[PDB]
Parts: sequence; structure tokens; C-alpha cells
Amino acid sequence: SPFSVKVGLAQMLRGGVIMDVVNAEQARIAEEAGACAVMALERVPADIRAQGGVARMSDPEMIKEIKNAVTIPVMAKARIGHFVEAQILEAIGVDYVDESEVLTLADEDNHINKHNFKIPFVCGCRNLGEALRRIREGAAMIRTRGEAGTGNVVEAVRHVRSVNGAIRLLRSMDDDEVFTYAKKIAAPYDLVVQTKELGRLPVVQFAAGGVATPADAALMMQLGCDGVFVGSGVFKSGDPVKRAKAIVQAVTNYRDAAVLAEVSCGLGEAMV
Amino acid sequence: PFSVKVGLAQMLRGGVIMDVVNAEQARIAEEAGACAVMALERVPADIRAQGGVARMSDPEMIKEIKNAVTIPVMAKARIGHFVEAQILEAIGVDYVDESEVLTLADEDNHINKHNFKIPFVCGCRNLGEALRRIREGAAMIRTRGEAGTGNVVEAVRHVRSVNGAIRLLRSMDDDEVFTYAKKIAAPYDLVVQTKELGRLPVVQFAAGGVATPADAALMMQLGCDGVFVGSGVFKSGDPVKRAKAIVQAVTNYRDAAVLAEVSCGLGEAMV
Amino acid sequence: KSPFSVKVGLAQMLRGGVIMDVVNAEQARIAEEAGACAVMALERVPADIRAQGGVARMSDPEMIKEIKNAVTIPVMAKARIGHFVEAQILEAIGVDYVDESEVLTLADEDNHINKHNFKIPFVCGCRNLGEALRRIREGAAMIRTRGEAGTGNVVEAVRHVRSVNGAIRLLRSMDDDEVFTYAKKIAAPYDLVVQTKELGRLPVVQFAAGGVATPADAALMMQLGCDGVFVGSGVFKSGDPVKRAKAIVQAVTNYRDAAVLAEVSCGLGEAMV
Amino acid sequence: SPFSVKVGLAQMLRGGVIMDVVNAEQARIAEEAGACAVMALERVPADIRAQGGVARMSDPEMIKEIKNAVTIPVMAKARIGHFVEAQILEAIGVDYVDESEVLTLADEDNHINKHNFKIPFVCGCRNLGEALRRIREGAAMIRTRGEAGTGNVVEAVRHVRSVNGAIRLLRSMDDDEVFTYAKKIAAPYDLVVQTKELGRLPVVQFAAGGVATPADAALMMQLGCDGVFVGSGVFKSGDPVKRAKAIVQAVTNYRDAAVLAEVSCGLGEAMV
Amino acid sequence: SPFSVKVGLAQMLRGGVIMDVVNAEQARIAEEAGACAVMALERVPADIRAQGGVARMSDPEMIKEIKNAVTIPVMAKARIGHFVEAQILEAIGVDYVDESEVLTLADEDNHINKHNFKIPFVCGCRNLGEALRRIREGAAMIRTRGEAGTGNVVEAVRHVRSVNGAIRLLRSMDDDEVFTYAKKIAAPYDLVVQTKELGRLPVVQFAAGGVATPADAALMMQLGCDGVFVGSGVFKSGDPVKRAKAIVQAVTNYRDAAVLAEVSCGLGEAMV
Ligand SMILES: *C[C@H](N)C(=O)/C=C/OP(=O)(O)O
Ligand SMILES: *C[C@H](N)C(=O)/C=C/OP(=O)(O)O
Ligand SMILES: *C[C@H](N)C(=O)/C=C/OP(=O)(O)O
Ligand SMILES: *C[C@H](N)C(=O)/C=C/OP(=O)(O)O
Ligand SMILES: *C[C@H](N)C(=O)/C=C/OP(=O)(O)O
Repeated sequence: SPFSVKVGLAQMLRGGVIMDVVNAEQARIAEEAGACAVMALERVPADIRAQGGVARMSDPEMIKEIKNAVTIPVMAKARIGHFVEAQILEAIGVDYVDESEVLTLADEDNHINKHNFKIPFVCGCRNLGEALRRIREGAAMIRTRGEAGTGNVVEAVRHVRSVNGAIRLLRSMDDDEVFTYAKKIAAPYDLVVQTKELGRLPVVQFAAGGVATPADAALMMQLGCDGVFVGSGVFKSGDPVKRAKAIVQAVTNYRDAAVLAEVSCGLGEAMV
Repeated sequence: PFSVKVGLAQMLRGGVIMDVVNAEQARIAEEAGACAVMALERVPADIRAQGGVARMSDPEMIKEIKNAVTIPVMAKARIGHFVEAQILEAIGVDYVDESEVLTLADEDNHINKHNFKIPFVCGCRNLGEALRRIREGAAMIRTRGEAGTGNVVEAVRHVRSVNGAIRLLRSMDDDEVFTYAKKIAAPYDLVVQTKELGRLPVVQFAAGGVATPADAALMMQLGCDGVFVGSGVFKSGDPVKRAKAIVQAVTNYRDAAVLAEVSCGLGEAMV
Repeated sequence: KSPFSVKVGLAQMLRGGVIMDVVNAEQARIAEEAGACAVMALERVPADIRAQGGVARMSDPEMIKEIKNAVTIPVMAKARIGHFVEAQILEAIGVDYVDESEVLTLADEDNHINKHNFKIPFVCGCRNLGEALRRIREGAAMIRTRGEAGTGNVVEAVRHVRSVNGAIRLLRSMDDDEVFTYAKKIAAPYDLVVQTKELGRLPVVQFAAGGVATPADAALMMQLGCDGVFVGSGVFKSGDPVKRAKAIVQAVTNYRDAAVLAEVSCGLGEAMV
Repeated sequence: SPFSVKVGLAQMLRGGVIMDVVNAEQARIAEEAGACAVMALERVPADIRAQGGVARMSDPEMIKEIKNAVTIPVMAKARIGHFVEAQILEAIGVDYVDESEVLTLADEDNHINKHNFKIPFVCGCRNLGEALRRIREGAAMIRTRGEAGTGNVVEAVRHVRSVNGAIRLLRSMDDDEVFTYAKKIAAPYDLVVQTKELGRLPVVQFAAGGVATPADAALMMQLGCDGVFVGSGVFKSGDPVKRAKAIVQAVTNYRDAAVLAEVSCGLGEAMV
Repeated sequence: SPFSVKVGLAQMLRGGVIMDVVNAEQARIAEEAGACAVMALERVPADIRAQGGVARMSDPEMIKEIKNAVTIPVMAKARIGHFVEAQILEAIGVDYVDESEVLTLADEDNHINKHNFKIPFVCGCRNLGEALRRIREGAAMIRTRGEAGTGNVVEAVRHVRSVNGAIRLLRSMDDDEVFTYAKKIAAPYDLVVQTKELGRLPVVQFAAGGVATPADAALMMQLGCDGVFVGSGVFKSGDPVKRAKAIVQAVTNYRDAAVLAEVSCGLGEAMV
């Protein structure tokens, strides 16, 4: 099954950190720090927030440079609904497209039909219903997003707890009430049932938004994520190389408080 | 094990706990006679003035503060950020303050404090909040006003609310306590324990706005077991003298002659 | 060990049973012969209270002694919410359970009876889990998950059974760290919420009540996971109370046997208006 | 002081039941039942409610017939603010005037200045502030009223719990907060302080309103009242003679469940 | 009676001007100008308004200096509800504490229990009910305040007229309506009656707020005050020494238009 193949590709990222990079130098830093993949974008989310202006798919020249600089998978963001941007990214050989809300919405009413592509897609979500709608559209991996570019995990905690609490609610829910639940969260019933049977999201689920410290990243993992995205927390901090390695080690050893303490020690300024 | 942590906190009764952001402030607080220090990144008046996300202190700074003093060292963690508290426990702080002056990490849940071996401080504005924090595992309650304003008005409000509610509860008809516990959304058993003790089941300190010795003795005369001072000492003109004066005020809070003496010639209070 | 757990233990005997409202000894005797596990003595059945209005109070003790004398199964009696003196009287005349009931006229809008002060067990009503746990903390030994009394419409009982059980299933799989906030949100005592989480069920017997008019209704309550059903109006406001009472009892005894449900429903005559 | 003498007169009624009577026959029934006093009025509160129309002080003729019929004290109702009605009641020798809200309000803004009278007054209240305001006007006894003429104790339970909860609040209140409390309930501070010091109301406190059964009456006594008024529950019931004695016995033995059970047995129909 | 003694102390200030001083130089100026007392505070009210920031009891060192610099009585402000601040002021020997609204409220729900102190207190008020509540708390002198630090008498005129008009209303009020009046203004009935019997406030009443010119001060006196407070009008004006003497003479000769004209002539800039 072509979708299950795409899902399997994203499973290989479990336990990893994906780092936003806007040039090839940042891409090397992330790979050396132990990132499982990099995300090519025009500006990290904290700069998109402070500066404003329309944010689009990165120039294919920049993506090519980042692909050449690393051997780990390379993701790239496309505007929501901008399926031509995604066609271009697939054509130049990115490994994943992130149909991303940090870029400027291109279609306020529809997402990309991700089934028309060979490579897997990441989509964001704030709740289970959103996650399942993205998956029905063909998303092979889900980013449970908070607020990008603020260094504040509070919304990612909210959305991780919301998605996982809804899954747990679903696990023990009376079968006969699942139809109404699927109407209530506006999700395809088959995907709701698959989630109930698995007891987890049918695709990999990473946290994203405001992860600024190793404590934050391990928090996301102890809350039940398969990995984390860091967009601004590394490359807007005082010591990106050391913070990047620290966040990777936090995610690999997310239950080991002594390791979390050690990698957090003497880490310099987090992002503003 | 929870009563062990509740008992530990008893050793701070009668004391002043002082916020410190580095080892120099920590030694000043100990020499002034503070019963413990509270390590945080910025004093609350600076967090309020400057904005920005405020998190747990870097472990390196906490280790520095631990090595500078021999009185208990507390540290702040963001509400709900249980991994920050795991780290603070792993580096050997004596108390975690799950603190509202830091940027909220979980808007819906506090830390499950029963999963830790060290005692936790939590803030409250009323009795129901205090009892909820205690049921989560807090061993000590900070009855908080407004952090970083030098204005005790909200601390006075919340101390009178908590203690007024405890006094209400003490004379309350037993049959009305069930509805009372619903009304303040508190665990009934802890409500009953408060009624039977006649005081909060854990140590209760005032915090927020304590700027002068008179403020500090005011909190004690309103029936607190101690006071936090976050900004009043180190945002003031003479930190070393004000810290000793606030400590002496809390130790001698009913002695107007002493209160007048230690307040004399104290310099500028915090802005 | 504790006196409360002894009362809770005693109520277990009622699992699988039907408790029928009776207003005289004739009704009580019919209920016992139909196989009811207990009767509920009250002044008027809920449909009559609803239609007639007026203040509804504890039954006259003479009525209760007549009902106790007529049957050997347990006798329950209704007391107004908050009216602890009515309950003291019911206890002194030897009823087996007091139902602190919303079908009677509320006597204290702000407090329920302190049921821990009594030796005999109490039933209390609830619409949701928080209500149930607050009643249990006050000392209710058994919970009646109530819909609308006297209407013959199960729709609200279904709502409240699904609500209580939905919340229990929600609780069973809930992340432990979220239970403190959950206890606050439903305004329930935390220890009882945790106990409910651990057991996967209500810590006391849970019956459905309100609007159960047919055997299908009763068996529906049982298939939604109740331990038993109250029938107040559906039996004695119907056209054939004796046949209907046996049918509902059989429905609760054999609630998964559709052939039996079909059988006991056949020719049952008119249900309540 | 003259006021404390009046207050002492009403103390002699502790443990008693006061019954509303509209003629000498009812008054004799009440005295024989053991009532500590009777309350002369034109119509029992249940009739005033169902019938409407202006309700005033009883005709002095009817009051004289009631005084001739009994030797226990005779009370009579006067309209709120109607000090001339009270002057008349005093001139014909009633023992207490009840400035009563079950009669038609004569002055919407002022109560009778009860210090200008030699005999003691009863006033109603819903909360402690009302009681203390009535007492400052010269009320020697407070009746804590619910809904008169409905046979429903719910509002009297509310008001008894309100007054008593306020007094218990006041007993443990910080002395410095009492000034603001007296402002909040709009009550004379000296009477608030006196209530705090006594731990109870500075005058006798009876329950009234909706007491229909012996259980109701004993309920009021167990809630902390000194006695009960019964306006409608006796003479609108099926068996007033038996019910009046049962209520009296209930109030005398209000903590004895076996007695309460016994006197409640076979009591006939309560009021509608 | 200890309260009547405190009241008698404040009577000696009748016909006087109390001047705010923030150092010993201002205190001498006020005494030489003929002030009956000085008020030690950290900043005059016009500066507290313009600058903001929390305003507390003056440092006891400053109060000591002001006490040493003058022989007339020395008052000091404490924050409303800050009874420890008042304990300190009593301990260092001020003659009066002003529980003052120009300082930052410390207890939004309660004032200081002034009966626990040996020295008399001043409190502010905007209306009779406030004045009487402060007096019940133990205030021995009342400051009928307008708007401090604006130089605009309009609110002090409003509040002086309000207090005096309410007293005049009370003077001629039907006795039987006084109970309801005391509820309406939320004042202790005994104090309301005392005010009605005296025909004036039971303690000394000074005006305060916006008194900027000798005309203003004499206005307050012709409206019926026993004296005036000047906080900003002297020491924020162009010629404090001359304006201070002028305001004192205005208050001493408040009905003598020729004197008011003379002392107002050539007075330089009033406060901004
Ligand atoms: C969309 C991108 N992959 C991402 O995860 C952004 C995160 O925002 P930040 O809060 O800057 O980590
Ligand atoms: C949370 C911290 N320990 C604290 O007590 C803050 C006090 O606020 P401040 O107003 O700065 O004393
Ligand atoms: C309170 C009584 N036990 C009861 O269950 C009422 C049921 O209502 P109905 O709808 O009449 O069966
Ligand atoms: C005012 C009269 N004495 C009285 O107490 C009325 C009671 O009302 P009811 O509900 O008729 O007892
Ligand atoms: C509180 C002080 N005693 C005072 O009277 C303030 C007056 O204000 P101003 O308007 O500046 O005279």
C-alpha cells in the first residue's frame, strides 16, 4: 500500500529531532548535532513572526544546497493549499513536504491533496480532528503544533494533551458513541476507529512550537510524542551548536533526569 | 512521605525566603538571616518590566547558589513543567516552587508533585486553590498577591481570603462543609483537615508586594508563617540593610518599637 | 472495616434487581410477587407528583409500617433533599434505605443530608459523575442515575447513564496527572475520583431511574451498564401493572436475551400516558 | 433598660410553638395543644396568599375575643410601617405586636419605630442584617421567615441557615473585619458586635414559614431556632387538633427520633 | 472616655490650617506661617499624582526630623488598612495618623481598627456615611476630601456640601425615618443619631483637596468646615511662604472680604 509505505518512512524518524534550517550551514550543524532530519524554510518561525511579510516555499536553489550538505532526510515547507509549490518540492527531490501553517496560507478552504504525491507529507494539527483530516488528505506524519516562534511551549502542551487526551478518551469510548464522536470532531470515521484500535495516532506524531530548552523537548516526549521539531529554539539561541546537541540528547534520553540536568547545564541564552 | 515533606517545611516557620538570581544575592540573603533562598532567572519586578518567556534557572546558576550558602535552596519551575522540576530535583535543590511568576507551561494542569521526593511550594489566591495545590502534593503554600509591584494590596487580599476562609471553616456547621468543598472546588478531606486543624494543613507564607519591614510584619500579624521577598530587597536602594530589617521585622512582628527601629533610615524602597 | 463500606457492601445484594415505587401495601405485594428486589415507599408516584403539583414530603410513617408489614424484601422510603429529620424518622421506624429524592419537594436548596450520621444506608440521585461522587462523599451507599421522573420518556435517563458511564470510561483511561484538574472541573472529591478510576466503575451500586416504561427500556438500562433499575410510574400508571412488573423484572434478569425481551413484551397492554 | 425587659419577656417563649389563630376557637385549640402563645390575624397566611386583597390588622373585637379565650400570651399582626395599627393593638392590651410582612405593607420605606411602645414586637427577617435592623428599631423577638402559606420549608431553611451561618461567620471573624461586615449587611455595628460576642442572635429567634409537619418543626429546632411559628400548617390541615399537639411535642422533643416518629404517625393530610 | 479624649485633642485644631510637609524645611515654613499642625508625607499629593508609583508611610527618620523642627502637632499618613504602618507611627511619637487615600491602598476591604491606638486618627470621606464609618472605626477627626493634587476645589466643594447637606437633612428628618437613612448610607445608627442631635459631625471636620488660593480656603470655611488641609497648594506654588501665611489668615478671617482681598493680593503663581 503506497500510503502505508509513506507512513513507514516517517516511522524511521521516531525518537528524533527535526531542526529548521534556512541555509546549508545550519543544515550541517543539525546533522552533526544528531538531528534525524532537517526542514528547509526561508526564515525560522521566530523571524517570520517578528518581520511579517508573505512567507512562501524556499527557493529551489536553497533546497538543493541543503540537500547537498547533509545525508539525513530533507524536508521543505509549502504553503497550505499550494499544491504547485509541493509539486516543485517533489520535483527537486525533497524527502518530505511540510504543508505548514508557519508559511502564509495560500488556500484558506482546502489543504493539498497529498495522495497525488509520491513523497510523504507532514501536516500540523491542534486537535485530533484536525490530525485525522490531514491524514485522510494523505499526510504521513503529524506535527502537533503550538505557537511557532515564541519559545513558549504552552500551546504545544495544550495541543499534545488535547490530541493524546482525545486518543485516550477514544480508547475507552463505547463503540456505539464513536459515530457521534467522529461527527463532533469532524473526522473520517474509519480513521477515528483506526485510532481507537491502535490506541495512538495512525501516523507518527511530533511536537512543534516553542520548544526552547532540553527540558521542553523531553517534556514533549514524556507527554507521549514520537519526536520534536525545533524551528527557532536552536538558531535563535545564544549557543546553537551546543543547544542542538543538548535537545537531541534530551529527546533520546527523555526519562533520565540526570542526563536532562547535565545537557541543560551551562547552555547559554535561550531564544528571546 | 508527604507528611515527611510537610514536616520539613515546618523548619521555615518564622523565616523570610529571599529570591536570588546569583550567588552574591544568595550570600546577602543568608547573612541577613533569611531561612532559605529562591533561585530564579530574574526577580519578579524585572520579569514584569521586561516581558519575555521566563523559565527554570540554568542548572549551573542553581549549583553556584547551592555552593554559596548552607540554608535551604529553592528554585522555580514553570507551572505544569514537570520535567523542569525533575531536573531541579536531580541537581539537588531542596524545594521546587511551582511558580506563577514564571511563564505558564501547562494552562490546565499543575505538576503531579507526589512523584517527587523533595517538597514543593505552590502559590494560591484563596483557600480552594491552596487545597488543590496541596492535594497535588505541595508541601507549602505561598499566598500570593502581585509579584514585582511593591504593592501588598493583593497579598493582603489573598491572605485575608485564605485565613478568613479558614476561620469561616472552623466555626462552620459540619453539614455545610460538603457544599463548601464543592463551592471552593477543593478536596473534601483536605477541607475537613483544615477545619480540624484550625489552620492551613501546610506552612503558609505570604508573597507578592512585600517592600518594607512594615509590609512583612503586616503579613505576620495577618497570620502567615513567614514571607517571601522577591523584588523588595534587590530592587531597593540598600539591599543588605533592608534584608536584615525585613528579617528582624518578621522575627519581631508584634514589637512596634523594633519595627520602628529597623524601618528607620532604610533608603529608597523598590520603584 | 468502616461503617460506610458495610453499607456499600449490603447494597450489592440489589444487583440485577428492580426496585419499584409503591404507595400502599397492595402495590408492595405486587412488586414482591413480580420479583422486585425491593420496594420504594412514597406518598405519590412521580407521574402523579408531576401532574398534581403540591408539596411532596416523606410518607406518613403509618403508610411505611403497612408496607414493611406486607413484604419481606427491603423497604426503601423517600425523604426530601436536606430534610435530615425526615430521614431520622424513617430510620427510627426501621426502613432499610432512605432515598434522598429529587422527586420530593426540595427542603434545603444548598445542602443534602449528612448521611454519615445515620446507621441505615441512603440512595441518592445524580445526573452526572460529579453529582454522584458528591452524594457518595456525603454518605450515599448507592446511586440512582436519574432521568425525568414521571414522563415515561427514557431519553434523560439514557443521557445521564451515558454521561456517568462515559465519564467513568473517560476517567479509566485518563492520564493520572490530569485527574486533579478533572476532580476540580466536575467538583468532586479527589479521593473518590481516583477510587472510581481504579475500579473502572462507580464505588457504589448504580441503578437507572426515570422514564423506564417498558421491558425494552429496562433492558436498555441494563445493556448501558447499570446494576439495576428503579420503576416509579411505569408499573402502576400502566394498563396491566401485574404483567408489566413481572415483564420488567424478567427484562432486567435476562437483559441480553432478545427472544425473552420479545416474549415478555408481547401483549403487555397500554404503557403509562 | 426597657428594651432588655421586653427582650426578657420573649425569652420566656423559648422552646415554644406560636400558632396563628383567626377566632377564639382556633385560639383554644392552640392553647390546649400546648402552644406557648397565639397570633391573632384576619386570615391565615395560606388564605391571604390564595385570596389576595388588602390584609390589615385584625378588628379589635376579634382580638378581644381571642384574649378572653386563652391565658397564654396573645400576639397580633400589624402592617409594616403602620404605627397607628400598633398603637391600637397596644391600647387593647395585646402582649406582642408582630409587624408582619404577611399583612399588606403600609410603608414601603420604614418599619414601625418600636421603641415608642411599651409591649414587645416581633419582626421577620431573611438574613442577619434584616434581623439586626429590626432589633435596632426595637424588635424584641425575630421570626426568621420563609414563604408563608405554601407548606414548603425550603425558604425558611434557607433563611435560618443564612442567619445562623452569618452568626457563625461572625463568631470566628477577625475583629478588624467586623466594621466592613456591618457595612456590607447594612446593620448597626453595636448589634453586630453584640451578636459576635453572644454567638447567637441578641433576641429570641423563631422559625416561621412553611412549617407543615412535626418533622419540619423539629428540623427548624435542630437547625438552631428557639421555637417555631405555624400559621397555616395546623388549621389548613386535615386534623388540626392532633397536628397542633404533634408539632408542639416535636418542638419540645426535637432531637428524639422515636418521639418524632411517634407523633408523626397517622397524622392525616397536611395542608395543600 | 478614651475616644472623647482623642476627639477633644482634635477640637484644639479648630480654626486652623494643616499643611503637608515632606521635609523639615517645609515644616518650619508651615509653623511660621501659622499652621495649627503639619502632615509628614513622602511626596505632596500633586507629585504622587504626576509621578505614580507606590506611596507608603514616610521613613521614620524623616518623621523624626519633622517632629524635631516644630512644636505644633505632627501628623503622618499611613496607607489605608496598613495597621502596622500606624503602629510604627505611634511608636515614634507622631501626634496623629492620617489613614490617607492619597497613599496607596493596602487593604481594599478594611480600614485600620483605630480603637487599638492611643493617638487620634484622621480619616477621609466623600459623604456622611463614609465619615461615620471611619468614626466608628475610631477616627477622631474627619478630612472631607476632594481631589488631591489638582488645585481644583470642585470635588471638595461637592463633598463638603454633601456631608453638610446630609447633616442638615438629618437635623430636620423625621425620627422614624432615621433607621432607614442609616441603612441607606450604611452608617452605624448610634452615630447617625448623634449627628442628628448635634446638628454637626461628632468630630472635627476639615476640608481637603484642591485648596489652592486663600479664596478656596475661606470658601471651605464659609461652607462650614472647622479647618482646611493644604497638601500641594502651598509647596507647589510660586511663593510658598507668602501663600502659606495668606491661607492661614484667610481661614482665621474667613468672613472678612477686605482681609481676604488683601491677603490674596500679589500672591504669585498658584500651583499648576
Ligand atoms: C513548521 C516547522 N517544521 C516547525 O516545527 C516550527 C516550529 O516553530 P518553533 O516554535 O520556532 O520551533
Ligand atoms: C515566586 C517568588 N518566590 C516570590 O515569592 C515572588 C514574590 O514577588 P515580589 O513582589 O517580587 O516579592
Ligand atoms: C425516586 C424514585 N425512586 C424513582 O426512581 C423515580 C422514578 O421515576 P419514574 O419515571 O416514575 O420511574
Ligand atoms: C406572620 C405569622 N405569625 C407567621 O409566622 C406565618 C407563618 O406562615 P405559615 O407558612 O402559614 O406557617
Ligand atoms: C491627605 C493630606 N492630609 C491632604 O489633605 C491632601 C490634600 O491634597 P491637596 O489637594 O494637594 O491639598
